[PDB]
Amino acid sequence: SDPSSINGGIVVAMTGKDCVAIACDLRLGSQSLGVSNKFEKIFHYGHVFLGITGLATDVTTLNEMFRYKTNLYKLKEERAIEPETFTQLVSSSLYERRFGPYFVGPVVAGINSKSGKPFIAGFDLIGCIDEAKDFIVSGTASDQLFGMCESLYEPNLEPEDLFETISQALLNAADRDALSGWGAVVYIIKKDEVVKRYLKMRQD
Amino acid sequence: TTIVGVKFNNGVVIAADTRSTQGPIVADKNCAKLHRISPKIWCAGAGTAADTEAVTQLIGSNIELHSLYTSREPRVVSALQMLKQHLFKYQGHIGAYLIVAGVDPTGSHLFSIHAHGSTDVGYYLSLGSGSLAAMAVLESHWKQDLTKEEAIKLASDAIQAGIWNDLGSGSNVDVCVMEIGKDAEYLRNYLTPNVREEKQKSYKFPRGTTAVLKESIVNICD
Amino acid sequence: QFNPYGDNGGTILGIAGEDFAVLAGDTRNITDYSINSRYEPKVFDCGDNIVMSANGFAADGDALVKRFKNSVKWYHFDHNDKKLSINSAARNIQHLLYGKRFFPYYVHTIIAGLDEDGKGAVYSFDPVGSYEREQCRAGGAAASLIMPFLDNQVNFKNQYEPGTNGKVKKPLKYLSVEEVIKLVRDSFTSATERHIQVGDGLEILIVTKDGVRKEFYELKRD
Amino acid sequence: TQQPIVTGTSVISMKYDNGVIIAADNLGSYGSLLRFNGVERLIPVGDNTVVGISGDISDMQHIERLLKDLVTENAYDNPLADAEEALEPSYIFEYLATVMYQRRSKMNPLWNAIIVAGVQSNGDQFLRYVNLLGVTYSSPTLATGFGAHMANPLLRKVVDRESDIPKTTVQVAEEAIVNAMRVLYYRDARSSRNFSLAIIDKNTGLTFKKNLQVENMKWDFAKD
Amino acid sequence: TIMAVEFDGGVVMGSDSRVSAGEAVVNRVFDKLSPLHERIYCALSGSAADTQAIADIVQYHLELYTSQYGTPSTETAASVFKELCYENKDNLTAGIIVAGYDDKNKGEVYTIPLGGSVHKLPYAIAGSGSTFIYGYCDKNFRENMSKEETVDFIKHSLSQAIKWDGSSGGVIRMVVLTAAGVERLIFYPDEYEQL
Amino acid sequence: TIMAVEFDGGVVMGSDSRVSAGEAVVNRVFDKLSPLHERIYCALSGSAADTQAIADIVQYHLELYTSQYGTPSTETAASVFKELCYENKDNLTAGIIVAGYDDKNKGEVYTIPLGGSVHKLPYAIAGSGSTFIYGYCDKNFRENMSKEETVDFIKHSLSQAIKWDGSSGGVIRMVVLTAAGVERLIFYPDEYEQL
Amino acid sequence: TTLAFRFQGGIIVAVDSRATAGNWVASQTVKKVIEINPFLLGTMAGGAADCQFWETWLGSQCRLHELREKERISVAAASKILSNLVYQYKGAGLSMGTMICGYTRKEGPTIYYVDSDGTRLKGDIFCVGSGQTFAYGVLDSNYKWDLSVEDALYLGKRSILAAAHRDAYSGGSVNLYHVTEDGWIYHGNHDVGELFWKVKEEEGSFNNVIG
Amino acid sequence: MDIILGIRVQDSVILASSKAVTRGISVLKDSDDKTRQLSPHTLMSFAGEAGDTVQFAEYIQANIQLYSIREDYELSPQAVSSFVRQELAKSIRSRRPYQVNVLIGGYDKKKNKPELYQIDYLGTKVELPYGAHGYSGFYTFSLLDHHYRPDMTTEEGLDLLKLCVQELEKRMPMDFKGVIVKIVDKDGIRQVDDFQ
Amino acid sequence: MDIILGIRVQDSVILASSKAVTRGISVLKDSDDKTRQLSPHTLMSFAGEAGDTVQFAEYIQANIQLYSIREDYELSPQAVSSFVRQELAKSIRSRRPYQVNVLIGGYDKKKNKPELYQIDYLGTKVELPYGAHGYSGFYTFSLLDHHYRPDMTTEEGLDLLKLCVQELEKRMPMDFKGVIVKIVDKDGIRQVDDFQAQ
Ligand SMILES: *C(=O)[C@H]1NC[C@@](C)(O)[C@](O)([C@H](CC2CCCCC2)NC(=O)[C@H](Cc2ccc(OC)cc2)NC(=O)[C@H](CCO)NC(=O)CN2CCOCC2)O[C@@H]1C
Ligand SMILES: *C(=O)[C@H]1NC[C@@](C)(O)[C@](O)([C@H](CC2CCCCC2)NC(=O)[C@H](Cc2ccc(OC)cc2)NC(=O)[C@H](CCO)NC(=O)CN2CCOCC2)O[C@@H]1C
Ligand SMILES: *C(=O)[C@H]1NC[C@@](C)(O)[C@](O)([C@H](CC2CCCCC2)NC(=O)[C@H](Cc2ccc(OC)cc2)NC(=O)[C@H](CCO)NC(=O)CN2CCOCC2)O[C@@H]1C
Ligand SMILES: [Mg+2]
Ligand SMILES: [Mg+2]
Ligand SMILES: [Mg+2]
Ligand SMILES: [Mg+2]
Ligand SMILES: [Mg+2]
Repeated sequence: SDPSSINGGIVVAMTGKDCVAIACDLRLGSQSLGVSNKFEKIFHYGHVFLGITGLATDVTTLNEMFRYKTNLYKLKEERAIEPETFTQLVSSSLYERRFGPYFVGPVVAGINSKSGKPFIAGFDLIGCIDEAKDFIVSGTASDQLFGMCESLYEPNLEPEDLFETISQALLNAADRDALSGWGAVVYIIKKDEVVKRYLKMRQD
Repeated sequence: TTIVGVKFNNGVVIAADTRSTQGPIVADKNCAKLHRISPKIWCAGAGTAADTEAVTQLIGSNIELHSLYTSREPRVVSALQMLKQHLFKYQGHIGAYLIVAGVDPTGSHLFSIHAHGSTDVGYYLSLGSGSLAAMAVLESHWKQDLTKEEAIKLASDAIQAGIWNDLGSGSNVDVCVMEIGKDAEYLRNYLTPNVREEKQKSYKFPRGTTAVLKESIVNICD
Repeated sequence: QFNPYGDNGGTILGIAGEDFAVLAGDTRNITDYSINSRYEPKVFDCGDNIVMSANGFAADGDALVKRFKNSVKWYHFDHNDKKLSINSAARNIQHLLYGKRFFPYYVHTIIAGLDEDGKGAVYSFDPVGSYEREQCRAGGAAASLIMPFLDNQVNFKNQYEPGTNGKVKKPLKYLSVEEVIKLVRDSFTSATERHIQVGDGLEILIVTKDGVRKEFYELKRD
Repeated sequence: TQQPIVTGTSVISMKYDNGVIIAADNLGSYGSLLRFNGVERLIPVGDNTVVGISGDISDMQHIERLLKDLVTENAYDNPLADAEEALEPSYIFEYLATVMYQRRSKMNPLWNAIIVAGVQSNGDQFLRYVNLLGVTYSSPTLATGFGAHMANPLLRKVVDRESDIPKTTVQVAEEAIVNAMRVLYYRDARSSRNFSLAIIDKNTGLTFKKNLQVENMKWDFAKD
Repeated sequence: TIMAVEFDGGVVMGSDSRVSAGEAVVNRVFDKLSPLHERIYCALSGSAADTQAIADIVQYHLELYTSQYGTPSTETAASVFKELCYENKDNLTAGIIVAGYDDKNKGEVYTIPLGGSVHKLPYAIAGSGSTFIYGYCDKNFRENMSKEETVDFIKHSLSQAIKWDGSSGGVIRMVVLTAAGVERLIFYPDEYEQL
Repeated sequence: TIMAVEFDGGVVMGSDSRVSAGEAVVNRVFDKLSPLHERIYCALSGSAADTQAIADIVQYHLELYTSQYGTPSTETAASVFKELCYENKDNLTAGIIVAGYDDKNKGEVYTIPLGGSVHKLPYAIAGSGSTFIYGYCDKNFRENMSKEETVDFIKHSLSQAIKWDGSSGGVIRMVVLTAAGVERLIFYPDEYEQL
Repeated sequence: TTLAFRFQGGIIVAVDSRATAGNWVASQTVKKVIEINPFLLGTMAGGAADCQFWETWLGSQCRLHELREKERISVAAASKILSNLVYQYKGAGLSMGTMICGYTRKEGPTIYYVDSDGTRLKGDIFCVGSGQTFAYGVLDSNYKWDLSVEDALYLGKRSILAAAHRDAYSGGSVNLYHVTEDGWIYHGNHDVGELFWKVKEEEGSFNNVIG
Repeated sequence: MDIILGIRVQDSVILASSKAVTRGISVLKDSDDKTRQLSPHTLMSFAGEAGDTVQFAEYIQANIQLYSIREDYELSPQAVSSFVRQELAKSIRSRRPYQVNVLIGGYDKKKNKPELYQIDYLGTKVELPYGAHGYSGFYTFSLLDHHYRPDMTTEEGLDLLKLCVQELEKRMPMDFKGVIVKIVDKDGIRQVDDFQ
Repeated sequence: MDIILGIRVQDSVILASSKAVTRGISVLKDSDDKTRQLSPHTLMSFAGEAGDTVQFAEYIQANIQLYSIREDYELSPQAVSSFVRQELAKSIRSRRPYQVNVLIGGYDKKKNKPELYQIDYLGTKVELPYGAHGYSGFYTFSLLDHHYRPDMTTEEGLDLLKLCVQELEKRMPMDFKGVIVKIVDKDGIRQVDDFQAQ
């Protein structure tokens, strides 16, 4: 029935002091049956990061589609796409399939290379933009993530701290969702460098 | 959502709450529902949020093109006719509900559009889950020959009826004032009566609290 | 067709101390998007130092709490003023609920008190009388928002000792009554922000060996 | 399981410093047809309670008969039927709340929303709601049907919380109620201009006001 | 609730002012009498969306008719409404009365119910509230009334339809079509309820 | 189409004579006015089975009442109908007007619509044809009319309901309840159609 | 996910500890074994209330048999009370899959699968619940009659862990029981949280996960 | 459903596929090859709706063969799986989707490594050490989560299959008439004729 | 459905009954005996709905065992079949019918002749030389129509089943885990313990 509930999966992005963070679980399932413990939901095009949750065939298709669009962008503009711009591309790309949509909940994170301002956004499957300063949540444990982020999150966290906060928000929300978990990965994004960490978590 | 239009003697004001919801969940505690079709023609919507945003930008882009083509200021009845004919084509499958207010060379205007392509006109309008609460305030306090200060007060108090009595609406009040003389003025967070109280405790974790399997630097450059 | 059930919203939260327990709920009662009451209490002192909340369809909630209070009165009559132990309460509620297995009470019910060893206790029940004792539990509209926070901050799940390579889990060192109330107030300020059916008031009933004390706190009213 | 046929719209109510006010229009609708224009939906029980009923009018007339019987029954072997052992609002409410909840539980509800407004023998204001599901609540303002949506917002500006009840006079509260009734006539398609109002004050007792009309309507702005 | 009546002078068109979304009144003061030409008007009943969309197209067709062939007959205006309503009957919920005045034929009233059919009538009632005034209107209409008689016949008629129908209410607007031209008339509750 | 009207000398009851099964007329000269006592009549609208079963039970209840307690009040007759229609509302499709004359309270008219509610009224209209005559009846009813005016008011009212409603037709039967007793009047199409 | 198998050394009983409400995880700390008497175990899978209430009611009926006949109830007769009860509620929507596992001198070590359809089966090997297939997979490919208590305990634990891992609707922890001549012995609660990593290292299995 | 397994060991990919073709109440054939060679070092097994299953397999086969002749070059297993996923991903949003699930086992001559791709009819692609389609998975995944090692020989990998095929003969309700087994390694594709 | 076969030869009735019990996606047991002894010379095999199957079998058994003690005498196979048919024919018009099909094989010690009755869940009874329930009959009836003879020995009877079971192992989609075979003759009921490769 519900395309957003077949495979499972979650993404969350948070902003900090001069930094953003994005995380996902690694589960790919077919209802009750877990199938892969290695299905990453976060991808990047230059210094703009996109996580996607939902029907895994659309997670795969959309990534291949944004890589295509961002490659043509870079050849014509002679520069990498910026988070604010990519967000508008994702938004319009989804609304284009309005009466036949991709069954996904995308999340953009990155640092504007010019201004240095941290940026995150999220979308519904037909491309409504949810632009918040604090955090963005998506997937089969979005209820749990909302409650974990609301409680745990304080503004202007240094990257080292922000890493503990997002990691704890994901792990605890995933453990209360049947269709999420099976490992997690977390990207910590600063102007200059990006660290990617795999978390130890409950394998049930 | 709660949105209101109020006509005053020299123009028109619109106002909206700042709560966005995914079912029973508050997604954005402070999102701007107040959009511009053109400099002096503003918009506020309810219903499918992707549809209201998408339909606003399309008619906004066509209105710009039409403006340049005729070397004339955009008129409100144009944004009205275009929204109307577009929504009607799609038989209400585009879940867009809008109040449009604005000033142009012909005077000041206040209209509303529903998903099926019905239009309304009046001196005071409202729309959304907060529609009935706002309309009760408007029906009680509206008079003919409102000043600017009185119309902001009335439109602002209509949004509060929504914020307080409607679960679908809350947070702060956005207002745009369009007076026939001057530039349209947009007052983001005109009222902020729902500030979160300082938490009882800091939830900053002692460093190293989380268990990490594998680490690596990612390559962003070439 | 007549539908014999409704959803009146609200949320509850039980937490067990070493020699105390708290049951807390919001005081807001809703239908669809309308507020019915900002202060309609939902947690109850049933006597013998037991506190109870039956959150969900408020009519099935009121019927159940009523029938339990009457179970307590008749236990006194039939067993020479003997005190109804919390474990014995729980099992009695199982029978209350399961008696309506093919037309159930649409409630998620929690009870708090002290066991016969003087330790804090929390029992929670599904709508047809499945039950279990626990350290903490949130029920109702915002259960999915709070329970993860309780796992993390009450039972210290996914937390480890800094610089032990995620091999030594954080020890279960147990919470003072002041610290538990802090977590309850944050749990509700959070739920109130993110769930449209939660706000207005927080009522906490605290059970020690010296009896049942009540605290009340405002919550945001949007 | 039934479907309501001849139906009555919003009952609105609020409490003020010394008593409670309740009102309800005088209409019995039959779908879209505004059929019956003589219908009282405020039922006074003794001199310290009024019950306001919305929904199915036949089920209303049943609840009318139940309340007259309750007055009769209470007089039996009760030399204090007009003193210490007179009927209370809390007594009358708890009976109706019992009956509503039994009828929903037998899948044969009384298709009604009821507000019971009164003053208790100790002077306390009583206001409480029950409907066809047996759902009950109190609030310093209550309303059924359309009035939950339009009246409550307006009456809540006068009394937001409990602390405001001693600050609100009969004048201020009655004025708020008559204003709300006008708004409901403007925006509720199943409403009437003709309404009844009842005040239960702990000093002046029960005032029951029949044949009221919504006046001072703004329509003039129409012509343009 | 909407009607048109054919009198000596010319023709009168009346309506209530109510737009509703179920039992909620969206607008209590809406004008449902729109001009197709200088002395041709339509009265709209049914879906708001469907009636507005059709009214705009008829208007466009009569503006183009006028540019090329001059003043269109009332019959011609009715004919375009019929054409739209008939050919799009599966998608449209609209009931339309067309009333117009020219100097040869004088006053004329056409009605276009759900079918897409056309009926030329001495007077025409339509909309939810009309069901209640069939007896009153049959009994009180005669041929060759004056402007004042016709304004009274409509005033009383819609008064009744508003009182009984919950889908009807607000102000009675009328439009009078004569050799003189167009006269707009409005009647508020405090006048028409006490009839 | 059925109605009762409260006038000076007592009360009057009228009805069409049509029994239909879909669009087929089964009987065009039925009598829908049934006596319950000497001066208390009912007018039946709805299911032929449901109305006839109810009328027979009420008749029995009043014959037994009379045997024990002498003449029942019209209010009493109405209460028996109400009780049956309210308690059996899940299985009944009956709309009943009850009209009685005693020497204490003179003429009274009660109406019991589908739910089972009771409404005492100066006049009541009911049945399919009634929708078409709300406007007419409301503009034309006065209190304290004569026998000749009230027969005229009811003759005209039902005349219009037969014209407009395809579920009504035939003769108009009336029953006049006064001190003097019971008078049965019939009006044929050839008299009432040309009004 | 619950299992019970018979071998040389008596009976092994192993159960997960997860309660669900669809895709919501309700608990990870649930008992799925009823200790009926020192020689009788009942396992619970299906509707939480249905299992708990009627396996508690079986406990009462078994005690009533001891008072009446001055004799410990047979596994056959215990399974058949629950079986006959359930059969009266057939079509009404009860949902329970249960193993009645016990020792009597007369019968020796005995296992009865009983389900809410009415089905009552004696056997050496059962696995019951949403996770059954995952458990059968490991159990059926390692089972011998001649396993040591230590090895049989491990296989039972390892077969619940297996299903805890793959089945989205199983997990929390493994409860272990051993049933002998001397009754049941409880072999502890094992949090899948720490068990998985200890097993993956020590066994060199679960190669599909990065650790 | 039909049985579709595969397992990647050190130096090869092994595909096991059930031989039964059943229509209603009768097994029509007990010797059915649910596999097509895509190129000399890439093999695709398939199961699902009746006609769709072969029609999709042959259409992919044609296309990969065409590419081979055009570029006189063998596409990597990664490239072929990517081609197949995209075809299915198109198919799901077409008028009548192909209802077919596939495993792609290939030996990459460039990287000198075996690769096993599991792809469902929605175009859901994932690379696995072992994979399965339909009810098989429920038994075989936890089995191989126990008995699989990454450095296993082709011989240890056949044993590991015998263990999967016995479990399914024991516990699965369908008589699937055994399996045909194929090995994809550096020397190409061969059939184990002696699995019976 | 499960496999319920019966065949009457010269001096015996042979019932053959599938050993598989399957809920959903898992074969729970592979050694199920889908038969109850009703009397020393009357045997009843059964297949149908999960619960009803054994509940019905054990109920009939108890009633026949009761009759036996009360009259100290064994009912004819004809009498037992008529009792069972009537019980089902009541069940079919009850609130929740027993969905159970049965074969009754018995040896009538008065007539010195074997008898095979096939009875469906409606109470449809018939005497047959050979019988089947569920999909099995779609194969076996035409097979036995060819290879059956009324004067066959019990030994021939068993080869005629081995031919029916092979045909079913070939062409049916279910794994039914082979059959348990019982002979009813002048000497009572015995189980052919070596049918796994006879
Ligand atoms: C006299 O008989 C009056 N009775 C009142 C009324 C309301 O029925 C109406 O027909 C009035 C007609 C005017 C014409 C001029 C433009 C304004 C409307 N109609 C409405 O108010 C109309 C009701 C209606 C809706 C739908 C359908 O069939 C689909 C029939 C009637 N209201 C609307 O359409 C509102 C407009 C809000 O701006 N919206 C909806 O109803 C919402 N959707 C409608 C489609 O279904 C999905 C919801 O006046 C006559 C003369
Ligand atoms: C004025 O408003 C008149 N309207 C006309 C009419 C004919 O509908 C009717 O209501 C008339 C009432 C009198 C009552 C005294 C007995 C004679 C009739 N009703 C009928 O004639 C009635 C129509 C009807 C049928 C069913 C229902 O609801 C179920 C409502 C109305 N006719 C019948 O019942 C015929 C009688 C044949 O002898 N039977 C059927 O139609 C059979 N149907 C039974 C119900 O199930 C479907 C089959 O007079 C009022 C005053
Ligand atoms: C292994 O296979 C385990 N798989 C996990 C699980 C949860 O599915 C379950 O079957 C488990 C059985 C245990 C749970 C712990 C207490 C002892 C029994 N079942 C549940 O946890 C059960 C799921 C379930 C719900 C509904 C139905 O059909 C009605 C079947 C199964 N959960 C519940 O019953 C929840 C309890 C917590 O909320 N409550 C409800 O579902 C409430 N509704 C129940 C139906 O009636 C309406 C109310 O364990 C196996 C062994
Ligand atoms: Mg999880
Ligand atoms: Mg809130
Ligand atoms: Mg009206
Ligand atoms: Mg799991
Ligand atoms: Mg897949």
